Amino acid sequence: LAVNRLFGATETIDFHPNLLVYRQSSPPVRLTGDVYVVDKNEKVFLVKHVFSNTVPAYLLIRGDYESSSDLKSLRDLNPWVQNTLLKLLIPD
Amino acid sequence: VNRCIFASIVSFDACITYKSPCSPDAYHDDGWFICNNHLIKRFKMSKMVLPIFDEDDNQFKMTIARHLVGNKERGIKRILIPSATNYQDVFNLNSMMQAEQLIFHLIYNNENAVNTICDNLKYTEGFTSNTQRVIHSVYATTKSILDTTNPNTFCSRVSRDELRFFDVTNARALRGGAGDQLFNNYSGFLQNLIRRAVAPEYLQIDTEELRFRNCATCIIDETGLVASVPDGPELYNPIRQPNRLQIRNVLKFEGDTRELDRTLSGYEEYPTYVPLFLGYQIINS
Amino acid sequence: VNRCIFASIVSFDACITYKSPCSPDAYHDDGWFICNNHLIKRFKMSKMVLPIFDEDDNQFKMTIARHLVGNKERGIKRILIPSATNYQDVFNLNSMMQAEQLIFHLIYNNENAVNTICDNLKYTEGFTSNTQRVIHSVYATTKSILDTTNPNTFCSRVSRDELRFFDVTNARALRGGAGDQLFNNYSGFLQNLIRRAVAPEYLQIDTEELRFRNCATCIIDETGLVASVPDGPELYNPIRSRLQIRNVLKFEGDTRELDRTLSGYEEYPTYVPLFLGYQIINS
Amino acid sequence: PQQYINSGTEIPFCDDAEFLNRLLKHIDPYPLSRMYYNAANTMFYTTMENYA
Amino acid sequence: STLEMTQPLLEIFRNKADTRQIAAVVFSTLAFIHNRFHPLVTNFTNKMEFVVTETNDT
Ligand SMILES: [Zn+2]
Ligand SMILES: [Zn+2]
Repeated sequence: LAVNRLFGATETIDFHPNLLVYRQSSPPVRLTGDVYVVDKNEKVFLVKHVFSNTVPAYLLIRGDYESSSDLKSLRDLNPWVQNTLLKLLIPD
Repeated sequence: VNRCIFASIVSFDACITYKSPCSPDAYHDDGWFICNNHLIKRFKMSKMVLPIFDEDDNQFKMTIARHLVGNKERGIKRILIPSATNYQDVFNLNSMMQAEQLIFHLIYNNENAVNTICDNLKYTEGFTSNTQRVIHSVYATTKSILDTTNPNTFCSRVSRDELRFFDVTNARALRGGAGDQLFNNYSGFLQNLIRRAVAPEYLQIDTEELRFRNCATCIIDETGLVASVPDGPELYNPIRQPNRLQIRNVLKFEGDTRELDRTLSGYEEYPTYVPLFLGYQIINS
Repeated sequence: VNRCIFASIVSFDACITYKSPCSPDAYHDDGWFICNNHLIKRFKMSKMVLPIFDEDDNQFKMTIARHLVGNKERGIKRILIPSATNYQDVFNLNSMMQAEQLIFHLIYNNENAVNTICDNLKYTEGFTSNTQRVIHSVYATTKSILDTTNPNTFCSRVSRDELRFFDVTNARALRGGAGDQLFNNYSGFLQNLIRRAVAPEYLQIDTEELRFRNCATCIIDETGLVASVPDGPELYNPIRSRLQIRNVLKFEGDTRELDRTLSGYEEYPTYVPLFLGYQIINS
Repeated sequence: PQQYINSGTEIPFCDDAEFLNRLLKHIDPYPLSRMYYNAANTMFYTTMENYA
Repeated sequence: STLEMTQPLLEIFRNKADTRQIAAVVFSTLAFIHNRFHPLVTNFTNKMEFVVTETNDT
């Protein structure tokens, strides 16, 4: 979520990196909007999205998924999502 | 036999790995006197022919060159061939190999060649040892080739007529232009190089003229040959095994829509290059 | 499948059979709908492609013609395309077959000629076979392309996304301008053909303009396309396929080994590609 | 098919001789001779595990 | 060891989502065997592919 808060879960899955399908995809890929390189090396990126014209969120992805030149710094983002990502990376 | 001037180039050192790459050019023979690899390394140009057409089988095609200067290059970077006043600034002599520096100096025919290099080696073991023989012998051979290329006097190879001209009318028609002065100052070797490279936009046949381009490709500067045009923007420059991880996904086992690329490749595809036109030629009986 | 509008040629009667048919390119898809055979047959040009790398193997690519006209020709001899005013006298349609004539009259919207032709067909057995529906199917194809083109294409590009100027950059080239205004007069089909056959002098990509050539090879014309330089003598045409003169004052050299020495080196093709106009694209 | 081997000219190798010898010394103690019998027997049993 | 072992071997096959790493491993094994029989570098028919028999019925 961009800003909203979850409710009503009764059970959780532990994150594991193997969940993150590295889609080998196809040589030509192009994407638009602000993009944030989570890792140059692992081809990991975050992208703005909005469901139902009203649900701001960011989409993680891992794959070719090339983009416009307009690469943006993660430094700029909100502390809330930043801390969330900081845990979820689990560089541990 | 070898004929590239730069194929001579070897020097005393602990080095056992001299890298002279000189192309088949050296055993070809058409008055370039230097291999394309040196034309690349120092002059960012490629050798060519204009297919001069003839209705007769005797097409009598002609020599040409085209430059490789990038569109981003500026000023000195766009200078193709400096003048004596500029080459020493343009090229890092000290990084360049000693003998190569000397060769450049002598091609400019500057006294500074002997003023500096011929004295400064005194301390060197190479100056003391037999390799001084090799050094000054290569010097002698180079001077020989230079004098061969020298046109200036009747007691020599060259004789009789010359008719090429340059400095053709500026659009804004600023009077004249020393470019001929530069031409004369430049060693006849360099003049022959210019003759090899530079097409005229017009050929005045004896009693007839033909024209081949709208507008000039090149301009000349007292500081050196300029990769530039008088007007508008610079033209677009035509751009230039172990195991690996990047092994492809499976995809459609199909060729799919190649109509466009196939028909385009069936059409002829443009030779996107930069022929050097600058000047004017005449003929008479 | 076949699409050259001249490949769509049909005969109302048993005599003629057009037995020099369209080039294989008629089955291709450039959206020109003309075989290059016909392109030579009627206009004296040959089509070509330019690849342009986008700093990658990926490319935008463009199609361009060369003209096929000599240095000595003048006036009508130099005309490549007419005005609606003068296609008649340019072509001598009467010497052309009635199907050709009627097709031209379609292009030029000549209702009067259409009416005359239909009024002649009224009594013909080709009309008894209602073969006119061949013409009407040609029309259906054309009109569909026009509803995809004439209000579309440039007219749909009235939107900022794109513009071409065919006017000469050099205002000193007085012959430009007014012709770039006249451009509006011609059928959008013709406009599409010309524009997708003539290189711009510049492209505005808001990234960076590029200048493809020093100076335009061609110029807009008061009636229709003419193979002419903007100024000066015409550049040497690479001419290729009575007691007259054939004089060519060759150079004297008998040397031949130089040719074998030089074959390894760039042999610049001599064609006359068509450059003119300022092109613009958003983004 | 489930992938595309690019399948052109490719061979991997590495050259850090000192590294490799360090590895060797790390590996040295193990009575591989004795041990690998277990893996052989594993493959054998797998021969029947293959099917039921 | 060169092949970007961000994971132990066991993990690789215990996963099924990937095929890429598995294919690469198989290929390299074949290469090693071939070379050990042929003390000479080889690259052969440059078109080869793999499929995983992911089910008992296969
Ligand atoms: Zn050489
Ligand atoms: Zn046709």
